Amino acid sequence: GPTIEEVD
Amino acid sequence: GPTIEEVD
Amino acid sequence: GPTIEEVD
Amino acid sequence: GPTIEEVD
Amino acid sequence: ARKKQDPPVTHDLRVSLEEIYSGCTKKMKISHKRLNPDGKSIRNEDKILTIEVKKGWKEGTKITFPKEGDQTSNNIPADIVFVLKDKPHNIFKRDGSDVIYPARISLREALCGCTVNVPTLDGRTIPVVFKDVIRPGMRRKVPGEGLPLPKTPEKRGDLIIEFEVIFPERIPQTSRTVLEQVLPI
Amino acid sequence: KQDPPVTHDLRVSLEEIYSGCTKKMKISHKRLNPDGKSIRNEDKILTIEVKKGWKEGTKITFPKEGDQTSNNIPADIVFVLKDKPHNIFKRDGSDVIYPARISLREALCGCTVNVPTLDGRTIPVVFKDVIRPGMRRKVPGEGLPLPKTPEKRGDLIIEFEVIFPERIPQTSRTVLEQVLPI
Repeated sequence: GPTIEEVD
Repeated sequence: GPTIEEVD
Repeated sequence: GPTIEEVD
Repeated sequence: GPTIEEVD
Repeated sequence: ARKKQDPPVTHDLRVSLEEIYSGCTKKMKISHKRLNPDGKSIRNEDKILTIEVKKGWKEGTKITFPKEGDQTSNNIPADIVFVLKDKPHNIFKRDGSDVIYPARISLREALCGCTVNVPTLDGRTIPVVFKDVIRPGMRRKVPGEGLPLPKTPEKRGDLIIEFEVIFPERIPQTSRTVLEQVLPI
Repeated sequence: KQDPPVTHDLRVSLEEIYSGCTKKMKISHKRLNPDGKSIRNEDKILTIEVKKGWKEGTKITFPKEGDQTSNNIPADIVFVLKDKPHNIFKRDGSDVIYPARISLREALCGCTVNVPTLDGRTIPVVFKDVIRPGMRRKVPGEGLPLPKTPEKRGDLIIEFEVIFPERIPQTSRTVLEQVLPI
């Protein structure tokens, strides 16, 4: 499963 | 399918 | 005769 | 530019 | 020369609290197709499936009667799985092996003292005296007055009294002036 | 054959729901190489514009943006909006609940509750009827913008919890027996 992550 | 019923 | 799966 | 499916 | 198994059929088995309290027997009549002698011809048959409901059984207990489903010339008949469901009870609420007794009391009874006659599932009655203030939602455990634990039915859960404290719709100014002077800070 | 949807919870705080905000989500998904020799790794930015007053469970789907580990169609990435615990309010659709604690004396002899608002002010609401346990009173239009009609708002709800004493003196007890309705 793909990696997901919040960013500025 | 099979039929099921409660009996006394 | 029946097999029982129990809830704990 | 996602599809939005809303809760009402 | 191999066969193959149909998925299980599920059926609810609704059972009252009193029946969970003591145990009971339930007879389910299943009408199913069976494969004749000749492995080609199919009859309707009835069969009684007897379920000994054990003391204290919890909702979701599964009672499986293997291969009691419809038979083909070809298949392995499905398992018939009975699933235990609680009947709503009009007074008690089930909480595992605990029994909840909602007790509705006025704010008068809540603040002034009262007595609660707790019915038990087997017919007895247990009076419980409250001298102190009772709060909304307050619980009071009545030990061992619950259901048998199903793995060890010598043993018992509890009956819990859970209070709902009924407030009046209104309080006339005359009352409030009197209340004001006597209610604690 | 398209891969089954890959779901990601998008935690937004209540202030963010109130104002609406922007969320950039960086995925690393697997993508066949320009030459089908390798299944490589790739970065991409997916930008979700969280509308003002959107509700928990809103789906924001970016189609086909999941892995290409296969020779089949990549899954949809589906972001699901979740509410982030607030330290004051409990959200409720387009309403915000304010839990307020009062003495039993205040529930029958009246009180003022100084109610926090979404924009960091307080609003006096005086009470002069009986306050029951669990009683709600709406303060209209002080909730969250309605996601459709964001010029308009829902309401702020005051939910009461009534604090009893443990001990009551004898004199108070006899009086309350004589005076209490029902």
